[PDB]
Amino acid sequence: PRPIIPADGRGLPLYVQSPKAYVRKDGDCLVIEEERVRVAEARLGETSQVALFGNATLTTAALHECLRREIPVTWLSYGGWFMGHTVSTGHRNVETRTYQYQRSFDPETCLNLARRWIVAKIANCRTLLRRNWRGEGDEAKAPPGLLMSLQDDMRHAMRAPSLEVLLGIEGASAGRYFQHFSRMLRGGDGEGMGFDFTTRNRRPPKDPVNALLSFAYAMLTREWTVALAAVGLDPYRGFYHQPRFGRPALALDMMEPFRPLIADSTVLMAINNGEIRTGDFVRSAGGCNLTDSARKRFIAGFERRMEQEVTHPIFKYTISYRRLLEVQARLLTRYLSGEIPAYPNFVT
Amino acid sequence: GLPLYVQSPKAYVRKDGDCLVIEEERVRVAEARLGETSQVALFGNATLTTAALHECLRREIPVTWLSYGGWFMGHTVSTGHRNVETRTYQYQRSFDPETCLNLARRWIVAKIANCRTLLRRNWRGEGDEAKAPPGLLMSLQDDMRHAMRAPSLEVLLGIEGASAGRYFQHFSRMLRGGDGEGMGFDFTTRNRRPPKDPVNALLSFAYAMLTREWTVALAAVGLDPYRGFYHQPRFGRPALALDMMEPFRPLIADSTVLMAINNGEIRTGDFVRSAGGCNLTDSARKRFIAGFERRMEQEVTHPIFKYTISYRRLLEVQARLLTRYLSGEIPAYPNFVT
Amino acid sequence: GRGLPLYVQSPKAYVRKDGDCLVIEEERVRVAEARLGETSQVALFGNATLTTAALHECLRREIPVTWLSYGGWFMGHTVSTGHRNVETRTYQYQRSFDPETCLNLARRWIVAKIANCRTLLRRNWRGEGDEAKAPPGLLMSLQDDMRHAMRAPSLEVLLGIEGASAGRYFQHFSRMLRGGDGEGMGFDFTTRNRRPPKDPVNALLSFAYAMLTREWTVALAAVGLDPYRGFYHQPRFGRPALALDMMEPFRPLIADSTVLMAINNGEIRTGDFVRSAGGCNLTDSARKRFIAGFERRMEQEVTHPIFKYTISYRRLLEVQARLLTRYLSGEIPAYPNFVT
Amino acid sequence: DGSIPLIPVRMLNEHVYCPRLAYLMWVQGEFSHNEFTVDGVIRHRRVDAGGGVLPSETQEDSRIHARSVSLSSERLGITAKIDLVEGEGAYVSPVDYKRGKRPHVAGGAYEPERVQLCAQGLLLREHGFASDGGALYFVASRERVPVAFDDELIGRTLAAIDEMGRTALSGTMPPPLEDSPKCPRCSLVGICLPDEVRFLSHLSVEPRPIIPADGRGLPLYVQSPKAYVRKDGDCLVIEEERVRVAEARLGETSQVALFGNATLTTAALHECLRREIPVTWLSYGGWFMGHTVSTGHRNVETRTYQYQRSFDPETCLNLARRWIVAKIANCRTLLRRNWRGEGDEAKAPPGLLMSLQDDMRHAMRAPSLEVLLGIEGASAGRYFQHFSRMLRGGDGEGMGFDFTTRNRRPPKDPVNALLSFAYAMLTREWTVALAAVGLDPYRGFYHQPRFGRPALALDMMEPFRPLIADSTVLMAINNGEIRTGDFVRSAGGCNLTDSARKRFIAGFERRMEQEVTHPIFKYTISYRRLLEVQARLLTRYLSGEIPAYPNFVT
Amino acid sequence: MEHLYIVSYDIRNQRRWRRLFKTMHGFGCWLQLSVFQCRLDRIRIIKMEAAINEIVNHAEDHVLILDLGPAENVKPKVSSIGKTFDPILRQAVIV
Amino acid sequence: MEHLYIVSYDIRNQRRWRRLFKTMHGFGCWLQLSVFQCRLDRIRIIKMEAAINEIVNHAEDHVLILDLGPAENVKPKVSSIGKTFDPILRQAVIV
DNA sequence: CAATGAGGCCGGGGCATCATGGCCCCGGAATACGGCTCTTTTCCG
DNA sequence: CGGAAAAGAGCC
DNA sequence: CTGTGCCGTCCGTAACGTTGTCGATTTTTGTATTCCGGGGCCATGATGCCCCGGCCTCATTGAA
DNA sequence: GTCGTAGCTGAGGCCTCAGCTACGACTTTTT
Repeated sequence: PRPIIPADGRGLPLYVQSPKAYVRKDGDCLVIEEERVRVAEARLGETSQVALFGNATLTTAALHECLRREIPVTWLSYGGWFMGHTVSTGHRNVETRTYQYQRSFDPETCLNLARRWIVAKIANCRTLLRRNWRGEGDEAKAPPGLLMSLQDDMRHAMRAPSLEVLLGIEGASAGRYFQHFSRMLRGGDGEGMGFDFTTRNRRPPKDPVNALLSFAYAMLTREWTVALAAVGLDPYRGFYHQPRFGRPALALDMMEPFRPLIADSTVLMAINNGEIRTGDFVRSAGGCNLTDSARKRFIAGFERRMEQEVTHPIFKYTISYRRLLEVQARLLTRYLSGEIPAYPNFVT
Repeated sequence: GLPLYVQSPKAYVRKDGDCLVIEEERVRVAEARLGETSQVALFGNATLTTAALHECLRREIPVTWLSYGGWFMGHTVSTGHRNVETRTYQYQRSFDPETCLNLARRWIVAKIANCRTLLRRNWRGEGDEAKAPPGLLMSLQDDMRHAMRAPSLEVLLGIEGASAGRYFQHFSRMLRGGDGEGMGFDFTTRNRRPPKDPVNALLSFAYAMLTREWTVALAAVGLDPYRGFYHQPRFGRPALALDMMEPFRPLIADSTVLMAINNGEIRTGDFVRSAGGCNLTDSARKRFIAGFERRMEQEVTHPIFKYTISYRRLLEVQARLLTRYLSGEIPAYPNFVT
Repeated sequence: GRGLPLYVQSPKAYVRKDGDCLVIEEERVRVAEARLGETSQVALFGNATLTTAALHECLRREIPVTWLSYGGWFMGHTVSTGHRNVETRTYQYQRSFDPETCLNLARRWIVAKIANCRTLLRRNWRGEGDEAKAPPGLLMSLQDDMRHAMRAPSLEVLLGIEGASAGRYFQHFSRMLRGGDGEGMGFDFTTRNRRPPKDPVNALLSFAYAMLTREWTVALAAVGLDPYRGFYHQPRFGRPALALDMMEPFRPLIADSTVLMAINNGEIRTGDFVRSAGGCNLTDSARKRFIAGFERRMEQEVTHPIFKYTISYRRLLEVQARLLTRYLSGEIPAYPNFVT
Repeated sequence: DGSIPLIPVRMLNEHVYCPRLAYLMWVQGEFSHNEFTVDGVIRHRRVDAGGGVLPSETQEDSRIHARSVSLSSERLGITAKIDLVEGEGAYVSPVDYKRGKRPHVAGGAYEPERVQLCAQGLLLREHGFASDGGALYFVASRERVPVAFDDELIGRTLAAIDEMGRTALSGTMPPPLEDSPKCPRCSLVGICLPDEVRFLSHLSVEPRPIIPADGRGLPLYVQSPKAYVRKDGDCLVIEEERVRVAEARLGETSQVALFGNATLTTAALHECLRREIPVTWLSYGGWFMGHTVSTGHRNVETRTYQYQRSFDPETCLNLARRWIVAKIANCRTLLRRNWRGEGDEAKAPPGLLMSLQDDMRHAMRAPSLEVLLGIEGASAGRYFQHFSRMLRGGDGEGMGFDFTTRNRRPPKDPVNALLSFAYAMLTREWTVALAAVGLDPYRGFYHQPRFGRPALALDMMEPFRPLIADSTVLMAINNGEIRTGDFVRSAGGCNLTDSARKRFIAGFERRMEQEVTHPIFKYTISYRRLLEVQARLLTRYLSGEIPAYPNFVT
Repeated sequence: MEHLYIVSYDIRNQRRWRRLFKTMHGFGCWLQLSVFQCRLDRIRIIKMEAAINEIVNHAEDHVLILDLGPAENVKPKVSSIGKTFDPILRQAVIV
Repeated sequence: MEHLYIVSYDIRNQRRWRRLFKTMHGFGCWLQLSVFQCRLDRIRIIKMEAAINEIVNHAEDHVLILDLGPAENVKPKVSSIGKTFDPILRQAVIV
């Protein structure tokens, strides 16, 4: 292994949740304007990525410059539903991307790794339970009956014989864990935030707590796009997550290891930080929706934890969550070059 | 559907109903018919709405971007599960040596067959008859017989490697009905690294111009324009354009340089033999690119079925048939020899 | 005496040296001359001009030239690197060690002040209508106390009879007002000299007295003597004990009538006063009007310290000072103190 | 009787902080401004300088929020100037502002401040008011820290009331705080000279790092004989021939000198006097001709000490015997370390070093001042014949020194002009800096007072001619500051041009700040801080605090 | 690991002002009259005097470069007598 | 042990300018347009905002206080693009 | 006239400081499969 | 000794 | 004569209403390799200063 | 929400200087 180099990063992404932005290239200034009134601006130097939640306006001159500075704009839906993206005439390496065509056209390493993803998902869905189970009496720690059950989809995932059984391993592991996610939040669902983990998976949300996961993950996928558009990878060739339109099929595959760390822990802070009040929501128009006032809280919020520093298991060198994204990605193309026989996982 | 082109870099593109109706200043000017629609060519500073865009991104309909003269700023792709399939089809068939060579043999005859069309009909060096010598005309017919079974991409090379230099030993005889002063092709190289001739000042600039469209028209569908059957990629080779610009390699790139001088537009003084073969004036370069447009918009018909269109719409129609030949509905890829 | 100081009143004046002469030019036109013969400390007003030649000349003859504002408001002097007055400085230090010098002059000050007070009692006695004359018993009792002061045995005795002498005179200080009691002008014979003045009249006296210490210390320092090394007052603790030693006779002649002048003309009024838990303070309108009374008293000409030449009060201050420096080093004995 | 007046309350807090501190403050004056005291005013003069409501003589029902009120109870023995009072009807609260945060001490109030409110309450109680407690308002945090008048705080107050009177009347000043960390914050150590004195008073201490010079500027030189000086506010614009040649920032101008016919505007003089800034006139050549005072340097105890000790020939004789021997010792130290020959002469001769300091033992065994005098002049003389040789490795062109054109008015040797000036301007530095410590330079134990040269500015200049005045001449010759072309002739003797006169002055200015070490106290010391440390102990030795004098023999 | 900076633009050509302003508003936030506030680390600083050495002639335009500390503890070093000074920090523009 | 400073006077009253200038030219050497250069240690600094808090109303006059290092090694921290910046140091005015 | 120690200098051992040379790495510039076959104007027999 | 290939040439 | 108060008088703040419009790579493409050179870096070398004590000179008290 | 934005012109607001006319500060002792 020895993925010696971590990606440092000069800039950080820009966000537009307001449906009436107006974002200006003023030479170096990526000014934003709002109904002919500026709200903020960005020098183009410190900007890493651009996203447009639903109808967010822009000038091609800025596109011209944004492409001129080769900064990935993601046209998104309002709930962060990933719907548009741009890449600068693709990645110049074929040998890297050809690693995966042959590897994806190969099924074994898919099962060898699709396993290692929800195995890496359950291994740290569970650790978040010990971390984010809001228990107060005879309850301060997660139930070993639940914990060992996660150790069971753990082994059932790790002994997936096909790439569709592995799916069922996750859903019950989702069904079960999210059955228990209802205690993940403020001593268990308090102010109207009852975790109906059955409205989990529903295209539109009924529930307060079931209207938040579906965007962070809808966001989760979004960064993986650029986070995988970095090392030369292409996030459309899902090993087991069959490409859906809008679903970057392989960007969907690799978030299983960190599905819990990044959305199951941020939801359990904003709630547990009183950011999630069922009254902070657009309670309908999807059965349940939310407001920019708190949205602007979470989008910056979702950004900050993303800059928390933790170690990577192989060298213990602490690297922020964005910066640890590319490290685990290099392990791929080298495992995709076969350089590392095993695949280190950073299950937590 | 036909790939709609936003013409003037001033108008307004919008989505009214199920139609990407474009508009000039507060006036409806054209209708797109999204049901049978294709890529929209966004020129210099002509723009569309983030509702037509946010609908095109939904329906796996590409939105491409151009500069004022037409230079390509980057594209805007839909995150669908339709275009990658063809790329998967592209990438699945790419390593398949059969369909590779099955693809491979199909172009080389199209390139070879079309060459004797440019001769003899645009051979006008009569003397007694400009009709290309019958022994010369049958050699390609023999060479096409050679092409019918070239049992390797290296045999294909040796066949075409033979088949190349020879009619660059005959190019002057199509040039000016004779020899233009200076514009007499040295029966020699094709300006590989340096230009070496007044012709070699037009016969790598033009090809560099052709390599453009056979890359943009290929990303115009779900095809990675950079993974080729015939030409083995070498970390930066637009082989897919290269393997497939071959039929129009003579058909546009050489009729343009010819009628760049067949009517006598380009002369010796236009270019300067500076640090190489020659170096055209920008006005000459503007006229040549303008001259490129005349061939580029020259009318043509029947890519696969009777339809008269421009070369552009012809220059795009092939790749869709290609994907349709990439495990699509077409099981045998049409070659479109004139 | 030796000579008199020259007062260059004009701020515009241009002062030069004409050899021995100290010429005054106003607009390049002569004003007057000092001739540096009968000269002493030279007084200059704000943004006035003294040429270096005349400057050096005075410094050559060890004249201690001072600096005054245009209003005459003081700043300071200019002393040479001469042994003119360190001798006075070393006598004064060495002679201050002498009780007789202390006891004699202390007696000389006390007797002068007692005479001046009763001299005022027979001057401004304002019992119009019935009491045009002061009580001779009051006058004679003061004549008695000065004899006791002349024969004061020790310092603790002279101060007590002095303070006793002060109180009884102040028992009648309230008497020489505008004809009767100055209602609204409270004057106590007992709350005097305490740091917060407890009367409006106490305030006028206290402000006038304080502007004497600054008057005398600069008048004292005009000659090379220490205002803080005294014979009769206690030297230490921030008190210039020597100017206070000599100003004692002139609280009557320089300060006490100043309260009377500013009150009997109606200038000082009770609205010009403020009361604060034992603090009777003037207004700055009153304070700066009060000082104007002081200069009006300082410009009046008095003739005979020992010689009759009609000098102002402030130019008499030096006359007493130089005479004292002659009792020091033994030039004129007994200090012929000027008393009225 | 009038032997002891009412004690200001600001003087009682300092008593429990340090006694050597307090006696110096209360009994009289000479104060400056520090970190805490510049802040001491800046917070104050914006709020506490401006007065407020008068304390009602008849108090029934109304808020008492008086400010800047002066109390003086003649029975307790003290006088106050209250910061503020917060009172309802008749129960008043002493209110005093402070400077820092809440101190990390129990109650958030140090002891001197605790005494402050209580006696102030005792004074408020004196005029018929009920205080029973006070407060501390830290305007930095405005954290009102109340205090209640606990009886022993009255007890310390009265105890502090009584000891201060006993100490001040005694007139004997208590010893320094024993290596106290209050010294760094007291802002007295340079005038306290605590472990200066402590180590000097045989309470042999080992120097920590001292509380050392800041807050002063460098003097102003005007050698231009046609300069016209005038005010630009706190700028002092040096224009010569009606054009601004230089500007002098009054805030950092420490001393004023005038050489030859240099002119200054009157209102400028009005300014300089305001900031106790000396104006030392000198003739065009450095004769210290006159000086200025502002109703005098007010200290008397040192003055009386000096006269009383100057009236004592033994102090005149004992002190003078240390002067020239400290002078002669530095002469040999100067001759030897600067010794510069070519071969077999590159060392000072023992024969030369035989007799220079054979004068010391004779000066040590001088029976009186006059025999002490001849020993110096002979030692000075024998110094001078050996002086010429140490400039430029032998006299430069015309830069030849003469021992016997020394000590006389019109210098008819160029370097004898150079030696004439160096002494001429430098004696002022004693005359100026010794003035600030309240001493008298014309009342000389050793020398005699006469016009133009102060009898002790001469006395203390004895040791420092070789280190400062004699060395700068050599270097100015040696490095090339002064050569013959730097000299012009005249009727009197040898003289210097304007350009070199800058050159010797500025380098002379540079000699003044050069760091050396005190032989006794072993610390980096500049020359602008050698002399003033020296002036201070004289008062103390004249006071008798230090049993003897540190001669500073280097 | 950054630095805040300020600029003191006393430029002697309007064209140069714009390309200053253009690039300087492109560089620093308009802070005071002749002043922007600037936030620049190792890198882009070099791109000012790159940009601003053509943006100015060095003869007449005069600016002090106001190069400040690591931008995390800069509030001690500010006294903006009227309108308060405020850095713009490492945040993602959210609207 | 000193500090150099600068001032950025963008004052919004001429009277305040003078008493600034008066006290500010009395404080710092006229450095650039809205700028003096200043040289102040522990002490007199306090006397600026003493002087300049009346010298200004804090509403409209705006100045950045430009409080700099120990004045002995300040040349690294200067780029005066045109006219070079120069402290005035601890010398005795000799003429 | 002669004693046991002060003052100070001479007089070097100690070492950091700089700057150049050794080394290593890196980068570019060029040469060689490596390497097939169809075709086309001076030779060998 | 001219053919005629075969060599080697240009190049691919 | 020292301000400070206008008195202006240009130059140093921005922001803005016009018509420019702009602007576009570049002279392919066989490759892969290795070596050679440059540069940087690193290590070692000597040298200069400051320091410190032995040594000298030499008090001055001690001593006859 | 019509090409959008770069670039130039005016009108006002800061910033300083040269050139004029008024003027004529200074306040107890204490924090």
